[PDB]
Amino acid sequence: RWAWAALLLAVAAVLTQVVWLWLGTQSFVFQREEIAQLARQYAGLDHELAFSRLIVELRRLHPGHVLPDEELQWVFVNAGGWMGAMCLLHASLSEYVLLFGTALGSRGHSGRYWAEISDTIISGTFHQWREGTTKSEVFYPGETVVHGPGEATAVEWGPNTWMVEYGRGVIPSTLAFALADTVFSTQDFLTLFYTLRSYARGLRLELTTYLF
Amino acid sequence: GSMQWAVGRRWAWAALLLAVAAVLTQVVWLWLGTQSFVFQREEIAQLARQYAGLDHELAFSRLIVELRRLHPGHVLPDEELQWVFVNAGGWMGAMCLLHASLSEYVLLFGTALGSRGHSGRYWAEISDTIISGTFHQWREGTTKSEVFYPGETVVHGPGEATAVEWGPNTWMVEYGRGVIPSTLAFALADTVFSTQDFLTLFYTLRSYARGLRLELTTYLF
Amino acid sequence: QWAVGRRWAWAALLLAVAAVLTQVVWLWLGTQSFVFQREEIAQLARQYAGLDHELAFSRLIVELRRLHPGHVLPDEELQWVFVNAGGWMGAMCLLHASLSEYVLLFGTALGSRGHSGRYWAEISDTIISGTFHQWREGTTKSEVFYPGETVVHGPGEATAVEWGPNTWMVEYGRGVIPSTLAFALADTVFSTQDFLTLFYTLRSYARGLRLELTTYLFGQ
Ligand SMILES: O=C(CCCN1CCC(O)(c2ccc(Cl)cc2)CC1)c1ccc(F)cc1
Ligand SMILES: O=C(CCCN1CCC(O)(c2ccc(Cl)cc2)CC1)c1ccc(F)cc1
Ligand SMILES: O=C(CCCN1CCC(O)(c2ccc(Cl)cc2)CC1)c1ccc(F)cc1
Repeated sequence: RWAWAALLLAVAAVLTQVVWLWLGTQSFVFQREEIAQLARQYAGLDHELAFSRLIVELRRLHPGHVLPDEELQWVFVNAGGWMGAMCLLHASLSEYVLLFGTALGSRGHSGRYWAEISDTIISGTFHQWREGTTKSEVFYPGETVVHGPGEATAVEWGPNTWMVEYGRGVIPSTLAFALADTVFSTQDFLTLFYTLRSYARGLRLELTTYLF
Repeated sequence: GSMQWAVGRRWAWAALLLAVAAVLTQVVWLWLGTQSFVFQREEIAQLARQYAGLDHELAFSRLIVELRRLHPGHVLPDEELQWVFVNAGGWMGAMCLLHASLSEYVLLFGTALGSRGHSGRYWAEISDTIISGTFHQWREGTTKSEVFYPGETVVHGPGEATAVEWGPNTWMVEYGRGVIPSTLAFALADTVFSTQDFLTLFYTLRSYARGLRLELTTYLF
Repeated sequence: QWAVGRRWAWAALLLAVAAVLTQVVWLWLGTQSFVFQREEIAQLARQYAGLDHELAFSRLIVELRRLHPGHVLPDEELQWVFVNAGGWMGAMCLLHASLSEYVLLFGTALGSRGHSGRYWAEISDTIISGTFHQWREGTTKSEVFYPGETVVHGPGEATAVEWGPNTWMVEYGRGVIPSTLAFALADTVFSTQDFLTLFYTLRSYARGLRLELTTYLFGQ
């Protein structure tokens, strides 16, 4: 039975080599500049119509990578002491696209992610206070603010602020932050389930499109 | 030779046991049909809408007086009235509990600084009648918010979730019907995981205990 | 010579340990010394309020190092680190920290609101710039504080605090400092999950403790 462990580790090594080669040779569906430009073109419109136009355009530019209307749902998000709402359009293990915002405004922690985030503002204001600094910057509709991996900032969204977000990195690690206040502050298990279901629907779509 | 009108005593005993079993299992159900709420659903709102024109101090005092006059033995006395902090859903305010049962509660809530956060999903229906200030509500699934001013009442259905914002110096009365302990579970989340203010935990639990003691001593006398 | 009961000598040793512990606690309270006076940090920081908060912080650090050498962290150990607690978020820079005392620069460029925290310690805060809204427990009114003023937070008191944009202050705290650090990391653990900030805060406290120990044993 000593060779059974050798066979198990051999199969495991070949499988891990497959996984490594696949993770290495994977391309990305979206480009940061693509999402940024699509969101900047629609910043002048009201956020409802801008969301609609951007979703239609994303669907026509990358078919099979945008959730259908039957699976689009606004879901609240409580994290880092702030509260907003998001609608997920695309979600994989390495990429995500969503619409985020708040009609009341909010303030809190940006989150320390293993990913690169890009928020292009459709309406409102985005105040960012970078770590180690004593001043804050402000971003207005049409501008794009980037969150590098391992960075943490303080964030402040003014009333009626809405943006398009494109994240790229270790996506399953970000759920730990985005659901922290849902577990320990709001105890909103229904919203937790809705978020997990949106993520799973995005994964399902990506898998079926990759398999055809 | 047995008369067809007689009844065996053991069968009669067992049949009376079955009869009391059925009668008890039937009248236990009617307890959920004879449910009596101490306050009407819109009574608290129509009561507080009258004192909205005054400052919150005098308004609270006169409303407490009138509520004691209307429902004697159902409002906590001046000895047990206490302002305690409430940290929940990422917002912070203060409450003063006037009535508390396992299915109903009434309190004076508000904030002198303003706050924002998550309303919470309760197994209960909440009603907030504004005495002073502003109340901003952002319902789930929408991308817009509504504002409520003194005199108006905001109704929060069971299972609903909204984002909320209280401006500076907002004060309201509040009435709630449903599983009150489940809502107390939410009202103490940030007190445990954010503020660590165990004295506030003790204060809120003591207010609830005083309300329950008053509701039980009124039922017995 | 005679014997003592199994419960007799037990209660006798209980009383002996009680006497020893009580008199030792009293002896420790008698020998308690504080590096900074109760109103020293506030008086010193009020002199720099109104200036640019950067210039004020630099001059205050220089002055504190001049007045108490060996009790202020060196430049290579000063670091701005975020703090998330009671629903509010800001940034701190620790200048002095032991088991009984601490001195820091606190503030936020965005403003925040939350729970002050209930401590076993007396905490004074002298505003360098910005605004400080306070709401005391049991009241329905709030008091505003402007630069130059000092807000005192007594042991066991709990208030609702609000900092306006670009609010910066100097803070001196005296009491059970570990119990205040416990509150200082609540949201960092259960809300932000920023383990790097947790490490930074604990490392700053450890550096303050190390400096205090070295100066106590070797005299700065
Ligand atoms: O919703 C999220 C979490 C992103 C929050 N999202 C990132 C950080 C943010 O706070 C930010 C701060 C500073 C900067 Cl510079 C840029 C972005 C904006 C909001 C999510 C995560 C996983 C998932 F499957 C679905 C949704
Ligand atoms: O703390 C509470 C619950 C009331 C919170 N109180 C109601 C919900 C609230 O979040 C709300 C938001 C929006 C709307 Cl529309 C209505 C109500 C505002 C604060 C409590 C009170 C007494 C008790 F024994 C146990 C718990
Ligand atoms: O404990 C802390 C974090 C200070 C937060 N610090 C708490 C009190 C504060 O929140 C406050 C509230 C109300 C009032 Cl009135 C005044 C001050 C201000 C900020 C610490 C930091 C470094 C260290 F090495 C040891 C301990």
